[PDB]
Amino acid sequence: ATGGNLPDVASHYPVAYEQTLDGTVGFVIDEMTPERATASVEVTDTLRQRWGLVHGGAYCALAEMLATEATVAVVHEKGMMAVGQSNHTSFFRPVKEGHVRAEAVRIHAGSTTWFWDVSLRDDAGRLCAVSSMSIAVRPRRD
Amino acid sequence: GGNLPDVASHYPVAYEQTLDGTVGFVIDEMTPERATASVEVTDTLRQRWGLVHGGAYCALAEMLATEATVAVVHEKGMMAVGQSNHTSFFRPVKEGHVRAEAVRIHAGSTTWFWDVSLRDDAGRLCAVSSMSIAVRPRRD
Amino acid sequence: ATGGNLPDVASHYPVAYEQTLDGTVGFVIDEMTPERATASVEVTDTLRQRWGLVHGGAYCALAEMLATEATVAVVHEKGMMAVGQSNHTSFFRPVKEGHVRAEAVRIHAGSTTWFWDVSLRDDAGRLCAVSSMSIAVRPRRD
Amino acid sequence: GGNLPDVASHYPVAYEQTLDGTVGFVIDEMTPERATASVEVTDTLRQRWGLVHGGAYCALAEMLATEATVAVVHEKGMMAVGQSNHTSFFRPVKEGHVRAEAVRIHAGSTTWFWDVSLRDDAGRLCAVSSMSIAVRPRRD
Ligand SMILES: CC(C)(COP(=O)(O)OP(=O)(O)OC[C@H]1O[C@@H](n2cnc3c(N)ncnc32)[C@H](O)[C@@H]1OP(=O)(O)O)[C@@H](O)C(=O)NCCC(=O)NCCS
Ligand SMILES: CC(C)(COP(=O)(O)OP(=O)(O)OC[C@H]1O[C@@H](n2cnc3c(N)ncnc32)[C@H](O)[C@@H]1OP(=O)(O)O)[C@@H](O)C(=O)NCCC(=O)NCCS
Ligand SMILES: CC(C)(COP(=O)(O)OP(=O)(O)OC[C@H]1O[C@@H](n2cnc3c(N)ncnc32)[C@H](O)[C@@H]1OP(=O)(O)O)[C@@H](O)C(=O)NCCC(=O)NCCS
Ligand SMILES: CC(C)(COP(=O)(O)OP(=O)(O)OC[C@H]1O[C@@H](n2cnc3c(N)ncnc32)[C@H](O)[C@@H]1OP(=O)(O)O)[C@@H](O)C(=O)NCCC(=O)NCCS
Repeated sequence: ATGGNLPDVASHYPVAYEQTLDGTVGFVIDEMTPERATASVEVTDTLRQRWGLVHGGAYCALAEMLATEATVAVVHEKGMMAVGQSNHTSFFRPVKEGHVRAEAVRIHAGSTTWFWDVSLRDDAGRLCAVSSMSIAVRPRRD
Repeated sequence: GGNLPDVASHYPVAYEQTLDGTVGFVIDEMTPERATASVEVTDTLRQRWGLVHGGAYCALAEMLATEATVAVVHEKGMMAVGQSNHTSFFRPVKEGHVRAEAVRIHAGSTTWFWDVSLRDDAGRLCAVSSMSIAVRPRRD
Repeated sequence: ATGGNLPDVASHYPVAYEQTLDGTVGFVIDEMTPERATASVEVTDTLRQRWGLVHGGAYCALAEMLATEATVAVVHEKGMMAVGQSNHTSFFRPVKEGHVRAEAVRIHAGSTTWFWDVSLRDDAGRLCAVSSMSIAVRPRRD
Repeated sequence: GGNLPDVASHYPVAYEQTLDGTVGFVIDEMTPERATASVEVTDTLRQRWGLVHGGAYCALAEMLATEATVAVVHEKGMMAVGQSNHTSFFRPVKEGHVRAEAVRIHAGSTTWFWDVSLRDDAGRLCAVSSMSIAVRPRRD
């Protein structure tokens, strides 16, 4: 993938970017390293709930994809697969418009689990939400 | 629309435009202590790898738990928003449906807590979410 | 062990009950099955914080030991080891005195992780706290 | 005693009797945005298997995050208590010490959030705890 700028670790993918939830809501990966990665999204109605605010699930999802793909970037080539195992997001301040910018910092890279701390900020740079992401790492069945 | 609680005359975002309406979440039952919702698995719900996005489960539970709280407190001059969402993934979903069930466990003055269960078409437990909802007096 | 009524899965243990944190604070396992287990403790100062209430960590620990030992009861004999991997405890109502009674219900038993929902109640039966416990299961290095 | 914040003239439980004093927790630094504490590993801190009890890490973070909040809000007529404690375990501790560092990430009117890091004598990250503290007006 390179539409959302997801790590290109494979020749083909089951689902194309524009068709996934990520593509649908417009998540885009910016920087991506083994210990740190970034992504953002422009707020539109698609990202909000009926009350006009960025949906709680929006932050969870951004954090989810980011931490997970960040792990994938390293282990895919190592014959492993990585999937979110636990996602704990806490909401500090709501976002009504602009963007949401996420920064994932790796804190632990075990053999079966990697852990990332994700920060989600608004356009003013305020900390609106955080997510503790736990990623299971395993060998691809395929 | 998604059958969310009708508590106000106007909503800033129409269902079909919201994240919920975009992925297709629908509320089935709704009582003060328990609520259910579901969605058909489509690609809008998946990640590039073909599985239901972890964030989808998160979003389902979030809306369900929050909306079930709103259903009660709105009429009381209060607002409800998610404050914490902890989702744990036990088994992946490739296709079909995702069904959630929210069971209220605590209803405090400032916080409501709900245990949400997300099952696949076989009835298997695919994920869980502990939803913590902040309850506060509505702002003018 | 049988002092705190922990599962006797081994001939010997590195640390004796009365000397562990559990023995020290007085945790006692009541019922114990593959899908469900119970334990309680009598509140004393040892369980409280300076302000007179049951220490937040007290609930976390009870839940921790219970879920973990409950898993141990099944897999030890299977050559695995089990350790807490994640413990998420939420506090609803404080306890000043009496007991804390915990009930762990198994919700997921995977090959690498088991998950238990723990309820912690007071003497009136009120729900004072809950803990989501995630237990890693692995083969004993030894 | 454990060097907890001296904010009141009387405390219902003396340090040495509390859970904290029993296992040996001690506050080292304390500022509004950051605090540290530590404990010597002894058997009172371990489980039957010889490792530091998961609950010990939980307890350390709990007290640290809560007490660092109290340090500020008490004098303001408020009370602080843990509302959520999520501890994740990365590497076990058999002996030595456990050192915690709490970094304040959010300070709201009703909720303060702290990221706590628990390291072993080698400085390795053994566990983390996300502490959510409820802040409320003190009761008469
Ligand atoms: C995280 C996880 C791998 C942990 O493994 P576990 O707790 O020990 O559970 P199990 O290993 O017993 O297997 C549970 C299911 O996980 C999936 N799974 C496990 N290992 C897998 C692997 N190496 N490759 C693909 N799928 C795998 C399987 O569908 C499996 O069921 P089955 O093999 O009996 O058909 C597993 O719980 C899981 O896949 N949860 C789903 C994660 C998810 O859906 N996040 C959102 C999508 S990325
Ligand atoms: C965090 C908390 C204050 C949130 O309040 P809430 O969810 O809105 O719930 P409520 O305000 O309805 O009150 C629930 C109970 O919390 C306690 N509580 C709430 N606000 C309080 C305050 N300002 N002062 C003292 N106790 C308070 C009371 O015991 C109350 O029961 P009561 O109203 O019958 O006296 C509450 O859930 C709580 O106290 N949980 C226990 C915290 C704990 O034990 N942490 C470990 C020890 S610090
Ligand atoms: C949960 C856990 C096993 C997951 O494994 P992981 O994330 O993939 O990390 P790793 O497997 O790379 O190994 C991390 C450390 O775990 C311990 N560990 C892992 N597998 C183990 C096993 N089968 N037996 C004993 N210890 C083991 C080791 O001390 C290891 O370090 P080392 O082998 O390099 O000396 C691991 O993170 C852990 O043990 N955390 C500590 C759990 C804890 O202390 N809870 C409280 C005490 S019960
Ligand atoms: C949960 C929450 C209300 C707790 O309040 P808190 O921790 O004590 O923080 P504060 O009261 O100091 O306020 C922080 C921000 O929350 C919002 N907020 C707090 N109370 C509010 C209320 N009664 N009505 C509307 N917004 C409120 C405001 O945007 C506020 O910023 P402001 O005071 O400059 O206007 C707050 O952290 C929050 O709103 N988090 C975002 C919730 C969210 O986005 N969930 C997903 C969408 S529902």
